[PDB]
Amino acid sequence: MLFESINTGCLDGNDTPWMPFAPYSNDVMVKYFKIDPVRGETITLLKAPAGMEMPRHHHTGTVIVYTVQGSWRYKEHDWVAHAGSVVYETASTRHTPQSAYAEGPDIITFNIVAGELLYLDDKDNIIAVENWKTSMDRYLNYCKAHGIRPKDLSTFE
Amino acid sequence: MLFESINTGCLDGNDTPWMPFAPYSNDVMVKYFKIDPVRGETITLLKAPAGMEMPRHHHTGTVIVYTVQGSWRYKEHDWVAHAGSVVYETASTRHTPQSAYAEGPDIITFNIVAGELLYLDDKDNIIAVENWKTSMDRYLNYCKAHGIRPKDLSTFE
Amino acid sequence: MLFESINTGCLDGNDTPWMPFAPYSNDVMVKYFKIDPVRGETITLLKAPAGMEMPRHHHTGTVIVYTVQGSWRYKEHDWVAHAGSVVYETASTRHTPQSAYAEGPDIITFNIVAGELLYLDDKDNIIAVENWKTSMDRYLNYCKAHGIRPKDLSTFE
Amino acid sequence: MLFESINTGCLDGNDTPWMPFAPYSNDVMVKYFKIDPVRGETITLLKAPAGMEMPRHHHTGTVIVYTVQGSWRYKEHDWVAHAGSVVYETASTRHTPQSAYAEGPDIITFNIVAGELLYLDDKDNIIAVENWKTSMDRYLNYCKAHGIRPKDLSTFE
Repeated sequence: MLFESINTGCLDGNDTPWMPFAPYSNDVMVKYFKIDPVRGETITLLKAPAGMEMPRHHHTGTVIVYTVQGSWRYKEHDWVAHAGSVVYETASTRHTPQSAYAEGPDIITFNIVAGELLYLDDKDNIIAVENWKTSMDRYLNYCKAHGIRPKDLSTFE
Repeated sequence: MLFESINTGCLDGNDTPWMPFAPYSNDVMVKYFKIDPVRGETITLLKAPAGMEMPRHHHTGTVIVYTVQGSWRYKEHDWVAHAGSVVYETASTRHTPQSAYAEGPDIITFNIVAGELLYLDDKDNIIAVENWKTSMDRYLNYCKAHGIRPKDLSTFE
Repeated sequence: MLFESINTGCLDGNDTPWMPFAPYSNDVMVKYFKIDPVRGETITLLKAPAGMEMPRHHHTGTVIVYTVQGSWRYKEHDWVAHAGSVVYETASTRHTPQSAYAEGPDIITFNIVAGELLYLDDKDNIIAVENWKTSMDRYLNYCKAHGIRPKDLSTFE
Repeated sequence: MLFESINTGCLDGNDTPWMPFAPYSNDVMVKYFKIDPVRGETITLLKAPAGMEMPRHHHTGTVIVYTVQGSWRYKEHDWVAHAGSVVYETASTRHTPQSAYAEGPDIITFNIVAGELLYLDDKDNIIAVENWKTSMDRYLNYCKAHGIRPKDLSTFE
């Protein structure tokens, strides 16, 4: 019976490792806090160095982004998200995230992503897909590669 | 200011038309009740004749299915959903819906779909995508084709 | 590890019992399909005889109501929900549901309720609260009272 | 037609004011980023000075808390949330938030609260309720009190 085990949890910053966004990039780091397989939701911190244009992605659900530090923007919009701002991406929209400056502080963002991230080509083809399964595979692959007993980010406990 | 206009609404069965799932099928009918563009959620009735195997789809979010009448199942699972049952599909999973019998009552289902439906080939390629945008395009295209003043399924009012 | 057990499930109409909405009413019946303790969501069928005014309730989240049969309405609104209609109640609103006629078919409704139902007095005081915990208590109390092995409505499997 | 206006938005830290959590406290500050009246969801930054025990509250939905700075905890749990941690509160649970130390850095937290916050007495009575309506009233009352043209936190645009 699952409800007997469900309760308010807390995962401290240094109880989940920072890890490279493999096999695509070694500079973009990610830290997984929650990976909900029922609704397909992930809660993460995402570190990225300055002056980096990232791939255009089509996202199926919503994305809440709180900028911890640094500045960034989408090539498709005329605004810049600074530290202390909140960006709310809506369903079935396309975005090309990138750094707001060629050099400066690294971009750290707290993200709550619902649904899958479908990465695209210039010719508009779907090349890669990131979801809770790919998030979990990466989290468990890094843990098993190192000597880290992995935590259950799937449950709410 | 949007909250001033937000309130509990009601769309009666004969205030939204039954329409073919164009341009793919003329036999599978759909009725749109809500098309949320923020979270990418649609509420619909979906009519389908007996003995029809539908395309395999990968779904990015959740799907709550209440069977109004008829019986159906997924080729990937060993159970059959009858009238009065509730099926709860979870994020990033693949399913091939089909009729539970070659002949009998038409399958009517009340569906609450969160996210996009990525239709696939036997070779596993993404061929078609259904989302709130494609749902809205179809709803507005049928209304404009006929003499129907379309309703705002985007707002909650 | 929870994600290893998460999958698309199906609960048939006669695999969850119809039960009175105890200890408040013996005429209003409820059937529980899902009782999510993480987000506080319940999926149910709710049967009610004609000509019955129910208590006014304040609801904290949303409610999607599909009318399977019968007709009903809220005293606070000028519309009537008939069979085949969809009603979408929005957050922090107050409603007094009641039958659209003094005599006629029993009202059966498919409901997806997110959050708690705070029942109120004429003097506007909170008297009763219905949530996933009270839903689960009732489901498990009826099952234990009878000889029914209860199902895990808490998990998505 | 609402979907025509829906798009990815961004509210910068200094485009929404820090304001006291009136009429209850002048020391606890709040900053509103989003106030969704459909699902009853609010996105906020919440500043609180060290060594402050806050009222016990029962919450109807979920709460995602990212600690920007400082340390805090719930009296009902044995863990402490530090800067860089993520706390996920689940539906229909009771918590007494408080500072992890009598003196030290002020507690700043990024919160995503779904549903209402029902504040309680020692005798367990519901005394106060905070929701999107009370959040909006406070946001609009402070703006009108000062010479601030208020932003539409209700829409996703």
